[PDB]
Amino acid sequence: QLKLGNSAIVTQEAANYCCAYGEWPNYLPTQPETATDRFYTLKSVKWETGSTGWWWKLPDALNNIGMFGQNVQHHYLYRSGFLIHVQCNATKFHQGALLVVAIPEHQRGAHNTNTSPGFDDIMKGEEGGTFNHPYVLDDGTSLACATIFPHQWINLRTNNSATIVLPWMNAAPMDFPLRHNQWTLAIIPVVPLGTRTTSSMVPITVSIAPMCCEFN
Amino acid sequence: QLKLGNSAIVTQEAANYCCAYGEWPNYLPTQPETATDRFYTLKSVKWETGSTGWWWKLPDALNNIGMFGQNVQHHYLYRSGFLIHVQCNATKFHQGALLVVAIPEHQRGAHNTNTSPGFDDIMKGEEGGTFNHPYVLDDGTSLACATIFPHQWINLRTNNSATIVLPWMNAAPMDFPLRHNQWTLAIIPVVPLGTRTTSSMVPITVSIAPMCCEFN
Amino acid sequence: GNISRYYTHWSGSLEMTFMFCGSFMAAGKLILCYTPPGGSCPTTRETAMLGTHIVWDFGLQSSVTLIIPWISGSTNANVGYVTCFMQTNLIVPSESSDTCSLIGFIAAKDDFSLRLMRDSPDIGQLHA
Amino acid sequence: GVSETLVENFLSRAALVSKRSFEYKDKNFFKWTINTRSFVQLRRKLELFTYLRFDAEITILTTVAVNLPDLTLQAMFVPTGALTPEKQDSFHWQSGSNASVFFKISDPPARITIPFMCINSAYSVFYDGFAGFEKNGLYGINPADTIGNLCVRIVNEHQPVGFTVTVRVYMKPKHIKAWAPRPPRTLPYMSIANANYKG
Repeated sequence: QLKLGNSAIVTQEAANYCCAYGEWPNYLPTQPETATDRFYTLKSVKWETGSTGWWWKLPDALNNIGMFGQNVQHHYLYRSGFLIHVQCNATKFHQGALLVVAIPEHQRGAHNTNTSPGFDDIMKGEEGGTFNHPYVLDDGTSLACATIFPHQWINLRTNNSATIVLPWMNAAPMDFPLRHNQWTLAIIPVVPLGTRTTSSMVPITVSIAPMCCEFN
Repeated sequence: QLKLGNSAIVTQEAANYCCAYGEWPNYLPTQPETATDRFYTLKSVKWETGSTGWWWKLPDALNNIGMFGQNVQHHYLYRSGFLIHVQCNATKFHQGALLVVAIPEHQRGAHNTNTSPGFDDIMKGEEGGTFNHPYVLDDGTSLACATIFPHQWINLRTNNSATIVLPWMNAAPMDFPLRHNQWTLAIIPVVPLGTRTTSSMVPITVSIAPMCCEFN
Repeated sequence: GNISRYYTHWSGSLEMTFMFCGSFMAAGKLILCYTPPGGSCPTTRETAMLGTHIVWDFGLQSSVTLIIPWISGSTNANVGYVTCFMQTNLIVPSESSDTCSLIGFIAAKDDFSLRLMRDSPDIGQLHA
Repeated sequence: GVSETLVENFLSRAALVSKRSFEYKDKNFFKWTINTRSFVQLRRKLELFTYLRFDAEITILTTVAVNLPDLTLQAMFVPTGALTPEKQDSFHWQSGSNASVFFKISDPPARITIPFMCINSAYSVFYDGFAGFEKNGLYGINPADTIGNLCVRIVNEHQPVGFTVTVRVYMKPKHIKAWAPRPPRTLPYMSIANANYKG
């Protein structure tokens, strides 16, 4: 049970949630404080034997759903931490691994061109984007070193959920929401799915919930 | 100064406000409590030498403006008192009287027909309606006995403001807002306006502010 | 204006003071409306009365101290609006002139902050 | 000494609220909706207050005239609730859930206390608004305000005499609690449903 505001997830084996960078979301010393604290559940993404990954930029992934879709497009500054729950239902007979990482300031880079990524290639909204080269995180870095960020492992042998608690990672005290994205939740299938007669989907559910919202 | 929520009136001679029926608005022993408590100022109505009067039904007069226009058309029950400020700017050289009365359950009646008043003739919205026979209050009663209701007098000799504080006048604990109207603020010019070379408008400003709002 | 062009990154909370300058009998109502940065400039009164406004009458109140909250401004950039809409029609007697006049007064508060002194673009190009 | 002017002392007069004669040989009985809107002597007194709350005391006085038997009468009060009869020998007269009352003409008159039947705290005498969400809904008729129906039939089977049975219903409200007084109406009424005026 994870009851925030009005709606909740009834999760069964609540795995050890990762407080990101050792911190925890808390208010700065207007504030709605109750309405926006709710689990905005995204769509279930089609994870197959040949999927490369998914990235949702926060808070661009929530600027179209509920009070937080309203409280962004009225206001001018937000300051809110996050709690991301990524739960991936699968039987015992499936195999595979996920790297559920929450990258701050994930400045992307286009392939084989010196042109900047456009507004259509960065801000996708709720739907999220697919990695084009997941080994290099689409910015020239390495996925092998990507555990330096806040990460958890969904190894479908061991567990099938990953909860990350993301704090306010910014130099500024309050930031414009539509023109900047701090965290980029990235789910990369390191070890891909595999089973013979049922090689189809194993869906992945992403449940982003803003915490400790402020607005001016 | 009458500062409610975010916006206010800077009124100059705050006359003796009439607590209606001796009571005062207070909560029942969801609640926003701060956003809807604000002075929704209606239009300034054209008061002339031959105007008969104006009636605004509450809360039909506010179901199209601000948070209270939103918090009605999402919810199902409201329970809120009212504070009506009627301020009528006029010089010393004008004359005239107003009866600023707040009639509860003002069931209107059409003239010279046995047909019920329709939805177009009762719910006017923010714009308010004009009396057709102000001597009988358009329901067969008498204006001469209409001081039994919560009333104040705007005599343009004496004062030029009238503040009424309206409580929750209902048998039910919470009521549907769109399909019922409790108070009917009625401004009747008992003694009409008069001046010779400037017989034109003396505008009347109505500033309704909900108090102690509840919603489910 | 002229001092905060000698400084690059300004901050703080300004405050306005409007003042009516008509005859004593002349009455009427304004609705001064503040729009936060990023808020749309209101065009009609019903949009404007939903902002953080004030309803000002020309009686004993011939001056309104309007406070503007923390802006921290610091390229055409815009960090707010103050639009004043006329609520009632202007009542003047037959003896006074029909045209009356408002004047404003901007003043910064004591939390106003200036830093990183640059030079002003005001004067720019003399005999003797 | 002003104790006669009390509000309970002002409205508790057993006035004739209903007077219907039904033949015997609405099919040969009467169904009367319990409301105050019938007689303007009592309607004007109760339309001085906005919210009323009262336990009614329905007294049915019944006298016979043959165009003289000893007849048995049933007076089934149907609430705002269950269905009402539509004929004289329907299955609704033999209902146990409805508070029927059986009496004869030769007895002293029938008397039952219908309690406060509204689901609000008081009867909205004047109501401003519509009942249902349809825009042609009835204006000023609160669905909570409805008392019910007082259905009276003759228990006897058909008799060889053809007679007219006169029923006079008296409603004396008691334990009256009143709220929010109103100006007394000057112009006459036009319909019992609403409050129009002729002019």
